[PDB]
Amino acid sequence: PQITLWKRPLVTIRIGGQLKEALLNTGADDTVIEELNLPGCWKPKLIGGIGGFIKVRQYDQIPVEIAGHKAIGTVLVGPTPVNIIGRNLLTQIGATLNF
Amino acid sequence: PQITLWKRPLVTIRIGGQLKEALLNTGADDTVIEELNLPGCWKPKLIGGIGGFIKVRQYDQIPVEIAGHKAIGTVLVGPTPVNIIGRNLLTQIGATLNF
Ligand SMILES: CCCC[C@H](CC(=O)[C@H](CCCC)NC(=O)[C@@H](NC(=O)[C@@H](NC(C)=O)[C@@H](C)O)[C@@H](C)CC)C(=O)N[C@@H](CCC(N)=O)C(=O)N[C@@H](CCCNC(=N)N)C(N)=O
Repeated sequence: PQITLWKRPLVTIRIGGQLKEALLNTGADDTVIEELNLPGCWKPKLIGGIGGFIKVRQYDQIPVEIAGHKAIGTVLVGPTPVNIIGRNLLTQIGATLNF
Repeated sequence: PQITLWKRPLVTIRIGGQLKEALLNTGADDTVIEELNLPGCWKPKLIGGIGGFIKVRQYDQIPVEIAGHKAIGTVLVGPTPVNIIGRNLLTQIGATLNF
């Protein structure tokens, strides 16, 4: 679809067998999801931005569907206000910025 | 232009008659630039990111040229790790996300 930027670009995703809303975020290298008990081997990571850093659990090769488009990759799990879909998954769905 | 997301969507902007590099950021409500000089009064504001909240200077109705495209809007100045063009100016240049 085409997603305008008048409001936050929130879409539905499916991850770990749960449906969630997430922000399509061209300013995020990685994908960060709210606290969720995903199965799998996870390892520690710190990620940063405005305000500093938070500790997250990194999971690899996690299947994620974004608005009906399948992706598979790394998801970081931690205490975020908004689920964030980053470029690692946005490229897999062929998302572009256009103007 | 159409911009893919294999690399960070960094572009050159012109602001207060000087050139800066910044990230086209659909995950940002607002436009935030590292410490730099702009004319006019500013208002103190707080904004939030992944790591917490920072204090910024809010400048209104600032002309900014983004990849050749003219916008006139609010620019926040403060200790962001990456200069970011957020939705307040992306909507002005008619940017959308597409997949
Ligand atoms: C969880 C909040 C949304 C997330 C985005 C993330 C973002 O824009 C930044 C942009 C680059 C760094 C400055 N990206 C990030 O912070 C991401 N960082 C990165 O991609 C990289 N790290 C760094 C240091 O660049 C890699 C190397 O890890 C991080 C999510 C890990 C993948 C962000 O910080 N948005 C802010 C930007 C500032 C702004 N004012 O626009 C925002 O919209 N803030 C709202 C928050 C509203 C919350 N309040 C509420 N809803 N009631 C606001 N107006 O303050």
